[PDB]
Amino acid sequence: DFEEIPEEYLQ
Amino acid sequence: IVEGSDAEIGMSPWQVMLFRKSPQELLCGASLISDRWVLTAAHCLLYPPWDKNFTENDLLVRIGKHSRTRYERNIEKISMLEKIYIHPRYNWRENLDRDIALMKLKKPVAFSDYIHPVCLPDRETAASLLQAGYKGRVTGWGNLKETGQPSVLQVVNLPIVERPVCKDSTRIRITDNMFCAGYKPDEGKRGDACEGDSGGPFVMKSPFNNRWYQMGIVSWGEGCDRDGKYGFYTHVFRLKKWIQKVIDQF
Amino acid sequence: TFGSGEADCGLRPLFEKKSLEDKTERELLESYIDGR
Ligand SMILES: NC(=[NH2+])c1ccc2[nH]c(-c3ccccc3O)nc2c1
Ligand code: NA
Repeated sequence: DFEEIPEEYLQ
Repeated sequence: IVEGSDAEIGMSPWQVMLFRKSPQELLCGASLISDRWVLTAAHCLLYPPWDKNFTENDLLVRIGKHSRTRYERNIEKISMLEKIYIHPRYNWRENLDRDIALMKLKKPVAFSDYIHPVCLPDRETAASLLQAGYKGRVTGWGNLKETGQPSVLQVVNLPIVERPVCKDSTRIRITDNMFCAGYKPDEGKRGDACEGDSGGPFVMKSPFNNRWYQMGIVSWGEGCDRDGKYGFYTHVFRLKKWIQKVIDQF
Repeated sequence: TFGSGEADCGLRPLFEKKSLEDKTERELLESYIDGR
């Protein structure tokens, strides 16, 4: 349901 | 938010979203009080009855949003946490008394037309605005009905209720660190926060200096928009000394 | 950081700063026994 957010915010 | 409407773009530039990394999900609401500090409800992070105990590393803060599920590229900012401070006397065992937590962001966020902090009240603003009958505003991406989730941020304006009325609407023990708000069954108006909205702000606009102050934090309620019931919020000013202390000590 | 906040807190870029009002703020001021 939530769209993906940029990988750099997970790390 | 039940019986609320879509918010306008830039209406609550201090609204924050506590997002979980895996599963990726909306956890709670929070507010931007400085360029490095976010305020939320402690039960959004620690609630032993359901085994909730999150750490920096499990959360992400998304600021400047409107849409609930989309990554608003070039508009919102995502920050990581450096530290989480829960009120030392948060009472999860009985009534969620002192349901407040502070989160220090890794880096300062830059303000924009969509990102801006809210003010925290001083004794005189608390005194003049926290009066039964006066309306406050709550915002969040929470459920739309008790048992139905929104695409955009929702807003609802609710009146503060006399404390007698709040105490007589529940069997839970009310302390001086909470206040309730909502319409009475006899007001032909509805509205309330609901699941997913905890941690977000209850704000009022000062008619003296036109600034918006955050008077409460969405804390709890028994169901959503049930008649005879009200939502309870943490009393920010009564815990302000604890806020100032961690902020000028950390 | 110190009590009270930031200094420019509570004033929204797209509303107060441009002297524009959102559609329901009037409802709040009206409940503080009217403000103005
Ligand atoms: N009706 C209300 N005023 C209300 C407000 C915040 C809530 N938060 C929750 C909630 C429910 C399950 C897990 C976390 C929550 O914050 N219920 C809530 C109900
Ligand atoms: Na109600």
